[PDB]
Amino acid sequence: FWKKIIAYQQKLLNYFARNFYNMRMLALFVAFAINFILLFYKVSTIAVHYVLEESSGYMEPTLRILAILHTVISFFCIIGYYCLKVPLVIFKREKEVARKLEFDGLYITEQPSEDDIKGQWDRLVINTQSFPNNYWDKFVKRKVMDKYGEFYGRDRISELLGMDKAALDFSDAREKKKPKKDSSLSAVLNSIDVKYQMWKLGVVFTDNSFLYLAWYMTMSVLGHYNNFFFAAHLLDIAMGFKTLRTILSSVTHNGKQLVLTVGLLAVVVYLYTVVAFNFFRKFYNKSEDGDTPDMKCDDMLTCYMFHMYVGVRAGGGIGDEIEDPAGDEYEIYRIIFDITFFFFVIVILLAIIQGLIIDAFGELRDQQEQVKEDMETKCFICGIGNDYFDTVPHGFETHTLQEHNLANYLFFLMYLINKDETEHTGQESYVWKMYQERCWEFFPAGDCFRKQYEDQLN
Amino acid sequence: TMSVLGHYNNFFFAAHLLDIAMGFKTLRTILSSVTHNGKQLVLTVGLLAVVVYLYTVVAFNFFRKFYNKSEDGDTPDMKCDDMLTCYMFHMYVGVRAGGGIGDEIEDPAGDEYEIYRIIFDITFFFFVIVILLAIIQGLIIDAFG
Amino acid sequence: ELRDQQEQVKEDMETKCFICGIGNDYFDTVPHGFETHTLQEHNLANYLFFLMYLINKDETEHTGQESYVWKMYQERCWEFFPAGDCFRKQYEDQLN
Amino acid sequence: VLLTNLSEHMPNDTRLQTFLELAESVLNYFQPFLGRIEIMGSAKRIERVYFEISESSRTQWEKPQVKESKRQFIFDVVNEGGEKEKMELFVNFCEDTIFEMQLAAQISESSILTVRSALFALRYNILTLMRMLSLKSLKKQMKKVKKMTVKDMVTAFFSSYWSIFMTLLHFVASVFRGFFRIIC
Ligand SMILES: Nc1ncnc2c1ncn2[C@@H]1O[C@H](COP(=O)(O)OP(=O)(O)OP(=O)(O)O)[C@@H](O)[C@H]1O
Ligand SMILES: Nc1ncnc2c1ncn2[C@@H]1O[C@H](COP(=O)(O)OP(=O)(O)OP(=O)(O)O)[C@@H](O)[C@H]1O
Ligand SMILES: [Zn+2]
Ligand SMILES: [Zn+2]
Repeated sequence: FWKKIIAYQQKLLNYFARNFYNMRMLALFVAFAINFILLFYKVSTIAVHYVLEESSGYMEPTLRILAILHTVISFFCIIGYYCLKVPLVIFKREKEVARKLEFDGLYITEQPSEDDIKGQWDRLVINTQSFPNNYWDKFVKRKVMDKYGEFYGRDRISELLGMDKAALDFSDAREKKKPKKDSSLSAVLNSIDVKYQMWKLGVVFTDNSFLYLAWYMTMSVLGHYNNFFFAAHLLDIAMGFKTLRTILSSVTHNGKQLVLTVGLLAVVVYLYTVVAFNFFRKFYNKSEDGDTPDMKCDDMLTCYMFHMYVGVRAGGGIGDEIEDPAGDEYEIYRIIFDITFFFFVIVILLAIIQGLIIDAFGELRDQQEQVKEDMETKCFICGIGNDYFDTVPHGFETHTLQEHNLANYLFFLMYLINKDETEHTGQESYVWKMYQERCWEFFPAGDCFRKQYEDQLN
Repeated sequence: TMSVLGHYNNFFFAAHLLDIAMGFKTLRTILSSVTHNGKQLVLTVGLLAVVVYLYTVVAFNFFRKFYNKSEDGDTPDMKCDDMLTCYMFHMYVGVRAGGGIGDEIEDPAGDEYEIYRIIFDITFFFFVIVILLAIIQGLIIDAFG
Repeated sequence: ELRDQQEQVKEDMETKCFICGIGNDYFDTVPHGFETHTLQEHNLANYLFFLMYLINKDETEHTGQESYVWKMYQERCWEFFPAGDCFRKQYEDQLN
Repeated sequence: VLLTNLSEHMPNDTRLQTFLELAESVLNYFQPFLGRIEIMGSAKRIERVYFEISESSRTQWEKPQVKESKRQFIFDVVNEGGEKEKMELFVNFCEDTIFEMQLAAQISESSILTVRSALFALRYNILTLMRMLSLKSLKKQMKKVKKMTVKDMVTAFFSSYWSIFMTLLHFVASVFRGFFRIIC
């Protein structure tokens, strides 16, 4: 029956959500196993073959089982993502749209600039009847109505929010009894909101991590056809290991600067190629045998490609590659050309790139130290210096861990949300009203209990 | 134990020179510079070994005849027929070579995969030869700082 | 050195008022006091707009303060600019 | 100006705040055009000066080039500036900026295809996904669902998720096809 099968389904989905991370790491383990077993891959001998050398004789079934397991684990990771991370993203976007609607009116007093696909897509969800699905405040459709009902018209706000104000009057009046049961497939289909699920699927497809996991799926599926597609799964270490993520964030912190440096290097070498094309043409003769002339700089594109591929990679420069200038009219100009090329392209630009990378390391370290000493010298909420509290022994730690703990503030927010609105105390109601109007004045700023009651306490 | 074994074989006495690290604190600062970020350096070497493995896989899939290292055309000596041999060649030759794997393996002129080969060489030089070594040296310098 | 110079400029602006030269903490004793002082009381944009207003306005209709500041601007005496003191400091116990 | 001066000079006069709420609209309208500074007054006291902010001056000031000039001037006066001539440099920058804004005001005289494609795809693919429920094609799996057991249910929802994934594959393939169509 329905109530048992749905319960077991919920148990399975919860299991996947719980084991999402473990299977994410174990998929990487399987990837390293398949790549290690592919380390013995060999080309057999036009007819082109591909067969593994199996010393034990069971390597082929081994990586076949490994590939099937990796593909199944990919499906389980796809399921676990939708179990665990998708609700958080949906809650974030849904609450953001709700706040923009109630406080900014992005669909009544404002309209999306048509370059924001997020807003253009979220225009659909307001009409749905399954809104605040994840956001706790189911009262946003009434807050917007009370706030903006008169200036745009109850009818227009009701049509935009897709609410049955006409049925509200009939509901408050005598409403006839109707048979209703969830056992009916038609009934459960009507309960399912097609448009809200459409919006949710759009959001999930837009989500970046879901796209990465789908790419992982596609690469595993293609790896079944061609076993060497499994190598791309090693690109998951960047996200699996945060220690490697620091090293990668070092170079990606100044990624724009590095890309611009590479572009400048490509432009300077193009200018040098133009100079060579204008003056130093016979010098670029690369013919090993004098009988067959092979000129690398007769054409602009060929000369530029040669400059890149050879000079940029060569340690000495383009001079150590192209012919010697001795006993020629352009000897001194050629020498100056080579020296300038070596100093600018080979030395300075590479020095620029390495210095950018090192400066990125330094900036990241300074940012971490800044965060550290900021936390250790200023209270997060109070903003008061540590010395004033430290006038009493362990005063700063007492203030930061007992009086003004951000964990305590978060737990108070949870307590207010979980508690029923009717049993709110005076302070609870006061803070709840300012939280619902999004006024953060109740948070202590610059003053504390010790400051206010200093001479009474001391 | 090393002294006792050095009595049997006189060249075991060389390992006693590894005591300068603890004898001299001035050398200990220089060594603590590299051991401060030892985990980062080891992970950087592992990442370099993984990236070069990906490049080796790409070469094994597409650029096979380019890795012909035969000095004489009579005797074909192929360094990338086998996955392990190709990866070991990539390490030992390309990682140590200043220019990269392109300055070592054959020239691509007049071939269908010319542009792909050129992009392969340029990416190898920029990532493996330049960036990763820059990463290691920057880690060391940041450790000094 | 370039990065350190940028950081120096950043935290100098965020810790000291450009014209007053007073520390941020004294204003911050009242919530958002430093931002209020730097964006409403002593805004350099406001000072520049006042200079424009004095230049555009005819000299005959100058008020007392306008004439006083105009004379010091024409003699290039920048004493009229607040240095080390502000309205809050001068009228502290009356305002508070 | 009169009301703002009174309110600022007397911060806690209840009648003053009441008359201020009676005078809200005009104050809100004239707030952008109202500026306040503090000067070192002749009476050896700090006094506030209230003056007129012109719309043209504010727009020219908010133009990005003037903002870059402000950033450069701040960087210069902070790094290679001294307290002796800091405010002199500030006055020089103010004069130059006033001249350039007066010149600029004087001289001044008075993806959707991709969004459509990505929205049509996200509609149509989901319509095809829900099309079988619309047709009520689950009656074929109904007779097998009649055999309630764990293995049958697990294979059933695995088949459902497989259908979802193949619909996703059709979506991504159609995205690639549209991208190729835009290219060609
Ligand atoms: N509201 C606050 N709550 C806790 N610590 C605070 C707060 N404001 C400032 N701090 C500073 O943070 C220190 C401890 O909190 P923090 O979260 O920074 O430490 P941690 O080492 O990350 O903690 P944990 O062991 O929980 O991981 C305090 O000693 C104090 O210097
Ligand atoms: N006279 C002043 N006017 C404005 N800001 C000041 C002044 N003196 C100091 N500041 C500091 O500068 C901050 C904002 O001004 P600033 O010009 O530095 O910011 P910004 O990010 O460049 O501004 P914008 O958005 O206009 O480009 C204030 O919060 C304050 O810390
Ligand atoms: Zn606190
Ligand atoms: Zn000021």
